[PDB]
Amino acid sequence: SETKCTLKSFTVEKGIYQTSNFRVQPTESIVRFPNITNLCPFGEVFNATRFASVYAWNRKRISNCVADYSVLYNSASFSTFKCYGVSPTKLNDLCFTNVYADSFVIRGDEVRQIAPGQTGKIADYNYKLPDDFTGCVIAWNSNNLD
Amino acid sequence: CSFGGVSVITPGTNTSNQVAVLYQGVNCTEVPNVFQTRAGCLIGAEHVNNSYECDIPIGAGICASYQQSIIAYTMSLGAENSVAYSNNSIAIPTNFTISVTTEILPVSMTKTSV
Amino acid sequence: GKIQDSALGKLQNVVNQNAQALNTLVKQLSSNFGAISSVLNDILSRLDKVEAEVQIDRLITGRLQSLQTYVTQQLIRAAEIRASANLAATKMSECVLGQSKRVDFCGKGYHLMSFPQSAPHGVVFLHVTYVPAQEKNFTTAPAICHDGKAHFPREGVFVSNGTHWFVTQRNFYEPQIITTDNTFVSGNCDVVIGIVNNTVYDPLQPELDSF
Amino acid sequence: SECVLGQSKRVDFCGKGYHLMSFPQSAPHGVVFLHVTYVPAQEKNFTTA
Amino acid sequence: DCTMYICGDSTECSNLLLQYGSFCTQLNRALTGIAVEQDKNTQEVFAQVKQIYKTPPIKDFGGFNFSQILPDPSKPSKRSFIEDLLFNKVKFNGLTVLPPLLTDEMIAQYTSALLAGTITSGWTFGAGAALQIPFAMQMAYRFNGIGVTQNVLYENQKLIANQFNSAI
Ligand SMILES: *[C@@H]1O[C@H](CO[C@@H]2O[C@@H](C)[C@@H](O)[C@@H](O)[C@@H]2O)[C@@H](O[C@@H]2O[C@H](CO)[C@@H](O)[C@H](O)[C@H]2NC(C)=O)[C@H](O)[C@H]1NC(C)=O
Ligand SMILES: *[C@@H]1O[C@H](CO)[C@@H](O[C@@H]2O[C@H](CO)[C@@H](O)[C@H](O)[C@H]2NC(C)=O)[C@H](O)[C@H]1NC(C)=O
Ligand SMILES: *[C@@H]1O[C@H](CO)[C@@H](O[C@@H]2O[C@H](CO)[C@@H](O)[C@H](O)[C@H]2NC(C)=O)[C@H](O)[C@H]1NC(C)=O
Ligand SMILES: *[C@@H]1O[C@H](CO)[C@@H](O[C@@H]2O[C@H](CO)[C@@H](O)[C@H](O)[C@H]2NC(C)=O)[C@H](O)[C@H]1NC(C)=O
Ligand SMILES: *[C@@H]1O[C@H](CO)[C@@H](O[C@@H]2O[C@H](CO)[C@@H](O)[C@H](O)[C@H]2NC(C)=O)[C@H](O)[C@H]1NC(C)=O
Ligand SMILES: *[C@@H]1O[C@H](CO)[C@@H](O[C@@H]2O[C@H](CO)[C@@H](O)[C@H](O)[C@H]2NC(C)=O)[C@H](O)[C@H]1NC(C)=O
Ligand SMILES: *[C@@H]1O[C@H](CO)[C@@H](O[C@@H]2O[C@H](CO)[C@@H](O)[C@H](O)[C@H]2NC(C)=O)[C@H](O)[C@H]1NC(C)=O
Ligand SMILES: *[C@@H]1O[C@H](CO)[C@@H](O)[C@H](O)[C@H]1NC(C)=O
Ligand SMILES: *[C@@H]1O[C@H](CO)[C@@H](O)[C@H](O)[C@H]1NC(C)=O
Ligand SMILES: *[C@@H]1O[C@H](CO)[C@@H](O)[C@H](O)[C@H]1NC(C)=O
Ligand SMILES: *[C@@H]1O[C@H](CO)[C@@H](O)[C@H](O)[C@H]1NC(C)=O
Repeated sequence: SETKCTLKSFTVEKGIYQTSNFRVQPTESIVRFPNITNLCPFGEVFNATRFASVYAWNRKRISNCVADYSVLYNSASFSTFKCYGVSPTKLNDLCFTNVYADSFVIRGDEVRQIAPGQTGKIADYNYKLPDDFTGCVIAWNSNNLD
Repeated sequence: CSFGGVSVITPGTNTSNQVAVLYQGVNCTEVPNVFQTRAGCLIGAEHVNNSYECDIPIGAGICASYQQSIIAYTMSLGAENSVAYSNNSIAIPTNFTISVTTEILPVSMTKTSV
Repeated sequence: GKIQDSALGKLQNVVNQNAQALNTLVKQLSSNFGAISSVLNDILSRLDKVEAEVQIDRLITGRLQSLQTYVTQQLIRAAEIRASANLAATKMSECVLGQSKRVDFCGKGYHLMSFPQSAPHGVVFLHVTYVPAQEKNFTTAPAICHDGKAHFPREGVFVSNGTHWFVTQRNFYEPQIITTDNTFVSGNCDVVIGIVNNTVYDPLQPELDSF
Repeated sequence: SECVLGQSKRVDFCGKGYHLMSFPQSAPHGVVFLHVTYVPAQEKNFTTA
Repeated sequence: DCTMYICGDSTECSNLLLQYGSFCTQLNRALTGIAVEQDKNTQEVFAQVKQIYKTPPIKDFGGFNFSQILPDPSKPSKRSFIEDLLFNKVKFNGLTVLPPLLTDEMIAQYTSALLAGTITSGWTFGAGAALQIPFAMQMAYRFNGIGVTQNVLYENQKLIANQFNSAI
């Protein structure tokens, strides 16, 4: 049947026909990650009393710590959560060598200026994301506070 | 982990429905009338000592044919002949056969424009 | 009468590969190549130009690569047909319009005649050849020593039927008496190896004595 | 066919010089022909007519 | 395997490839054609002899020493010395190399058969039955074909043998 199907014919002439390719498909799924017990979150990055001004962005290395990104993405606060080179649904399947978190404030309609390869006052004179940025941009309203 | 070409050795469907499967390259230990050809594991063919002429190629000297079951065999190159050479001996034909032999050659293919 | 009972596969491969090549080129028109449809009339009913253009570019890319593959395949396979055509022309010249001393160029055995026959996209040569048959073993010698001078076959091979010696042509047994007409002399008979002794016959010797 | 199974009157088809014999030898992906040929030697000048 | 090369084990990549259509099959088909052509090429060179001729044990070939080009009797592969010299001197990503149909020993058997026929029977095993001829007489008729009268072989046979033995 595979021969008839690969020849697109209901009859087959004498021969040897490469009908298919087999592969001994994987029996079970392994998972292995470092045994890092620290959970040290982005908490002091999102909820700081005052942020940096945009010209002098505050950079914190989140490193040697577990990070559930779902509890970030589920926050109804984050009006923008545009990600590049990685997708939010999969962040929990990855592990990263370093995670710099850079935090600052900007006027609402100027948030769209931040994305990689954009240009204009932020991207020109204050903070520029590289065109091969892999990362996520999180932005939320702060007129209630700042 | 191991992979290979599943090659179906078949007589014509006019002759029979039986077929044999050559799993190229893999050794029969890893596959699951089982025969480890040097081309790979062959399932559903019977190994026979008789070196017949090659009907369906498999590889590395093994061929398969239908004899009813599929059989797999190391092909023969021809009968074996010492010509009875001696420094004083000539053989001469005392007769002849006119044979008419047919040689067919391509000369063209269909002219196509697209 | 045996040609009725009897290589066409090497010619049918031309018919079959051109068929399969065209059929594959037609089937690739059903391929989406990432577009939302395989049929351009769908794209152009569904979408307006600024979006259709990206869809059309995918279809163009995949169709143009399908057709460049076809034309590359045909250029390669046309070079193979021209090799076969030049070979067929050489066989027409050398086997039909001639007789060929080229072993196996015009069928097995020694070539006599060839006759051309037309076939679909091809030519069929009926090569008539002489295959020698019914071998007999004979004792043989390179030279006959006579009167101290070495006689060699002028065109043939010396054969013995045990008792006598004869010249024959090599490719068919017609035994002829060893004579100064059928043999030529070179040198005294000491220098050759494998030699034998037999009385070569001069036709002048009886005829002159018959005077 | 022409150099092993035969003798070739075709100049240079079976080595330099007049072809006598050829012996086939196998090689990887190929065949090697040992063409045995008669090459004439030691010319002398002669007057001819 | 075009799919193993383009994707490996990746069902979504394999599915996207289906939208590009028969290109995956055309490559498998074209390489299958090349592959069968290689067995055809090898057969049309070596299977010109339909009958595996054998040399006698007594190598009485008139002084000509074929020992470098006939098979070695001490070896299981049955290569000659010059063949053995030549055969000395000259992964996971979905590629595979297929074994040839004729093994190197089968090519050695055919090459031995063509050579044995040549030295024991001349052209005749090609042109039909392997009518044996003493090798000195075969060489003398080969001489006669190059326009050199056949006595020039027999009167110089030790020299012609010594030249050939040196040339090999
Ligand atoms: C050359 O001769 C061999 C040997 O034949 C024997 O010797 C002869 C002189 C004569 O007396 C024969 O009757 C002897 O048999 C040939 O081999 C024989 O071939 C026949 C078939 O034609 C076969 O029935 C015999 O058994 C063979 N004999 C032996 C001893 O093997 C051989 O065929 C001749 N060579 C060629 C190329 O024709
Ligand atoms: C910043 O502070 C807020 C308020 O204390 C935290 O809010 C929690 O956010 C998670 C994730 O969306 C929710 O599941 C909880 O229900 C929230 N709690 C409350 C009381 O609203 C938030 O976790 C802090 N930021 C970070 C990054 O941890
Ligand atoms: C040469 O061979 C041919 C073919 O075998 C011989 O012709 C046959 O001879 C038998 C009798 O011996 C007849 O019954 C056949 O009818 C003949 N065939 C044909 C096609 O005519 C022929 O006799 C042989 N000649 C010699 C001298 O051996
Ligand atoms: C070898 O051939 C010769 C010639 O045909 C044979 O000699 C003849 O033999 C017959 C008897 O069989 C005589 O009647 C003739 O007179 C002989 N002719 C000559 C010229 O001598 C000879 O018999 C053959 N020998 C063998 C063994 O076949
Ligand atoms: C072939 O003929 C030659 C010439 O008749 C033979 O040579 C003679 O042989 C006798 C007997 O041995 C000697 O007495 C003569 O002196 C020899 N003559 C010469 C010139 O050498 C020769 O023996 C014969 N060979 C065979 C095999 O019969
Ligand atoms: C053919 O040539 C070979 C190679 O020179 C000869 O074989 C050699 O003979 C000597 C002396 O017995 C041995 O020491 C070598 O080991 C042999 N070489 C090989 C490769 O076997 C052979 O003797 C020659 N043929 C004849 C009939 O003399
Ligand atoms: C033809 O040329 C050959 C090669 O130069 C000569 O052969 C050599 O002859 C000497 C004796 O003069 C021998 O010692 C050698 O062994 C021969 N060579 C070989 C390879 O055996 C030959 O002498 C020349 N003949 C003529 C008539 O000039
Ligand atoms: C199919 O089988 C029948 C016998 O049932 C035979 O006559 C016919 O020639 C066969 N056809 C082919 C194409 O082999
Ligand atoms: C497979 O079988 C062959 C013999 O058919 C053997 O040479 C080889 O070592 C075996 N194992 C592998 C991994 O090829
Ligand atoms: C084939 O040969 C082997 C010996 O090499 C033998 O054991 C086996 O039984 C033979 N096969 C058959 C079907 O007789
Ligand atoms: C043939 O070989 C034998 C040895 O088997 C030898 O005695 C004889 O002289 C040789 N004859 C010829 C003509 O070469």
